[PDB]
Amino acid sequence: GIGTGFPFDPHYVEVLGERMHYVDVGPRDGTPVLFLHGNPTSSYVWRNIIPHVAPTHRCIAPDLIGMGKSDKPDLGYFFDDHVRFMDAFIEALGLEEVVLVIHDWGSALGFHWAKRNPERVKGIAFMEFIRPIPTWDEWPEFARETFQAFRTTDVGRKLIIDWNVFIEGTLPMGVVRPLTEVEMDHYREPFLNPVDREPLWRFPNELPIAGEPANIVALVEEYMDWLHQSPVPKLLFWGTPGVLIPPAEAARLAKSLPNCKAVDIGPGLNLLQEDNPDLIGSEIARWLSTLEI
Ligand SMILES: [Cl-]
Repeated sequence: GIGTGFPFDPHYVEVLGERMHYVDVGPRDGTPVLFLHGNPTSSYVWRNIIPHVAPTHRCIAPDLIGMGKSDKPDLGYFFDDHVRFMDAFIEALGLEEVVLVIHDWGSALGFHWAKRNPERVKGIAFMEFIRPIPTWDEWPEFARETFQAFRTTDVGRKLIIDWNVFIEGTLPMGVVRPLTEVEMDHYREPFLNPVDREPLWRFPNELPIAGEPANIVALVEEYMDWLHQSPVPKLLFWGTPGVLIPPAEAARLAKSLPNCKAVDIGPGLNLLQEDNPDLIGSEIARWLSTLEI
């Protein structure tokens, strides 16, 4: 069934003094499609989606700094750090116009970049994306107590850094179907050493929940306001019950956002790519054929 391999030849580019790894496949010409993963994944999360798009479009899938095969500088790994590295990655590859395919923290990066570079975005496909979570009641009940505990320097660092709970617990709890041992080993590989787990803990502490942190909430509100008035073509994938995006929120956005098509992938939590990669990939390819790219 769902592929477990990661066949892609490694590419690296140096930005801000550090190497970022990326997948780069597909034809060399045309408008490239840039795939941005989130927490606690890597370009591995796109492995079964890219092959539907790569016949006809260049596919670029970087690993965020400190994640995947990318370098591990001694950083706080705040969202702001990821913004600087991704801004530099995009420019270092000489990308001009792009289509974005974005998920989780990759979607905050993608939307924030699109807001600041709107002339260069030809379309955005997005799923299980960062939006303001106004209260803890709007976080899924099944995941509420653990995410509240993650957002502390005592229990949260014990769980995420020392016990590897984000990889061993939260990740499988973000996929409806069972992950195999081989898939788990691909997700574990960047984080075998606890000293390398800072991004896994800082990311949930950056999530915009109940107004906190104020700076992230403001930045996310700004890109959501931009998205609501942007003519950019939009493709929204969602599942039931979801995690960041409940079905009601997907339906609300499908109506409120200009030029937006929405696609139900079936059962899904956070890593929709792991529950229905073939629908996501095939639908991205079909939608791309309708764009002026
Ligand atoms: Cl997170």
